[PDB]
Amino acid sequence: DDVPPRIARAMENEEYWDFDIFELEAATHNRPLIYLGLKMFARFGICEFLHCSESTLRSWLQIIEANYHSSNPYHNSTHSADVLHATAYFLSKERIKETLDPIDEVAALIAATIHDVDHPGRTNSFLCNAGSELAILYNDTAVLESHHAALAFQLTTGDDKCNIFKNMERNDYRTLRQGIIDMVLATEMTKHFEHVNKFVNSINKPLATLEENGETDKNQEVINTMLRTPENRTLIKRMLIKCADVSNPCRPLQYCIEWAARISEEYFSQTDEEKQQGLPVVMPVFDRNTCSIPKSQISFIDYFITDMFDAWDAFVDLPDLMQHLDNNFKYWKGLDEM
Ligand SMILES: CC(C)Cn1c(=O)n(C)c(=O)c2nc[nH]c21
Ligand SMILES: [Mg+2]
Ligand SMILES: [Zn+2]
Repeated sequence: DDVPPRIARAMENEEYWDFDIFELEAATHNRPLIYLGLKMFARFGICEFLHCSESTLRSWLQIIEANYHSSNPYHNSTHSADVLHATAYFLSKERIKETLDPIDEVAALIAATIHDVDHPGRTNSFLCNAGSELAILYNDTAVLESHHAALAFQLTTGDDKCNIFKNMERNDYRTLRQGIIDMVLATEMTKHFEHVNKFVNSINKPLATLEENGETDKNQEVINTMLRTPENRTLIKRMLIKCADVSNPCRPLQYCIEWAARISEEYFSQTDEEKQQGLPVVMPVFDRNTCSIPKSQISFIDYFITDMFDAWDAFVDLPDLMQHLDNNFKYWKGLDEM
């Protein structure tokens, strides 16, 4: 409701892919998540679905945001707000609206918001090599992701004023909780190819086969019937959050560059600490004294981004993202100059 002018302007056209997330960051003084969250959640009528107070929502968003470390160059609440923005953009797509149920939407927007809560700016392999308490707690398995999901629920249901799930019927909540957990866990990168390949084999290939029969009468019905099964909506949701999570390369050039600087600095920090403690260095390439950020981005894009967005774009139709990805890939290439 009552929001300072500058912040109101910063939340300009959050519906467009081109969005100045850094101006929101500055305007909100490192509190972009509560502002974009409230607006996004309202535009999607989430409390009206969970039966919560716009006041209980604020308390929730506030506690989740506070548990994102501002000190992290990359994994701070701004990254979360950015992922939330990409998620809403995807949910707003015809293909997605025509495939997911409102409860999947709720799961996605919430998953995006909490997916990295309390991230320490270190990778899972680092926590394991160090014997960090979280690594011991989670038996060196999907350490951070399990933690984001768990801590999130502990903060939410641990206080009546934060519990945006308080007024839900056990069954509905139970299903929403499982969906949220599934999406957060799906962000662990070691499972990257498993998730993308399943999406390609169960969504893109079968759909191309049906779309060969043209776009006639019952044809479409057969298509919509197949895409809406619980199994497929799950694979679609996993793909959606994964793509929102690493969508930086598909953003306007200025933003793309900033995101690359932030994540790189976070990785360099870790490398300096690993060698300092004599711990095994996991990202030998990510050393601030040896690593070329543009070349690293190129490799990153070729390895994870290209094929994954290829598949996502074929299913949802995202020319804007693909054009940005091409332009940015060319920029990093153009910076060679040598
Ligand atoms: C290898 C990948 C899982 C981690 N990773 C990376 O290496 N670079 C360079 C990124 O920009 C990036 N953004 C998210 N994850 C990233
Ligand atoms: Mg994560
Ligand atoms: Zn993330």
